[PDB]
Amino acid sequence: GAMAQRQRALAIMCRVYVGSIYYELGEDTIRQAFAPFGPIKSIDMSWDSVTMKHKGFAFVEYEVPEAAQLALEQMNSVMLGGRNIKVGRPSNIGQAQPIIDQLAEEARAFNRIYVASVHQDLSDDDIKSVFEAFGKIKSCTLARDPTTGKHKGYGFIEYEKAQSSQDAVSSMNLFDLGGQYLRVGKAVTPPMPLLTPAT
Amino acid sequence: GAMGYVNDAFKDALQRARQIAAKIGGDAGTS
Repeated sequence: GAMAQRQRALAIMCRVYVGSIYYELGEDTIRQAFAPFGPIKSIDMSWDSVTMKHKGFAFVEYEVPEAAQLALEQMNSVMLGGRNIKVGRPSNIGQAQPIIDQLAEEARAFNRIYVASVHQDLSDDDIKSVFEAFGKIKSCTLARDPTTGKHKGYGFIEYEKAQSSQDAVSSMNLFDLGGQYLRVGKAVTPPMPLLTPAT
Repeated sequence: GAMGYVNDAFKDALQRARQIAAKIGGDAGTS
């Protein structure tokens, strides 16, 4: 089976479109701006001319669509500079909508919350401080990063109750770690390798 | 009080939260 897209819907959902790029920021800056969200897997960049004035557009692909979701929900709603960027491609929406709503509802069965903008040193049990002070958690693990050596700036925390999950989301954004406010959301696709057949 | 906008729970959270940041993230001296 050539061309491993593994459900084209999810493949694109993990990759956000960045339009209306400010000016003094490029792939160098955008990488870091969305770094607390998810690890940059690949970038479809449009460098125009040797001048490097990035005349065009860019695509930021993450390892997890949850980071892409937060990039859509928060980054497009909050001006990260003197210019608002357009995240995503409103074209195949509606067609892939039943899939999106399916994934969200399907991952909802695990009622796990998504923790991003996690401080690199601050560890899993540390993030537990805030989450477990509001409600109860059954599983807590920040994804380990092989190239960083410590852990990626995100993780998947699991509440036992859907009420407490919603309580956490409302306050966990404000989680200040050394000057940076955290960023929480939800799991949009089942972040577990429950794929028996590798088709 | 009101949930979602928790007053005590989230302050419990953050006393722990900067405690965890005090060891790793930003040393504030003692605590």
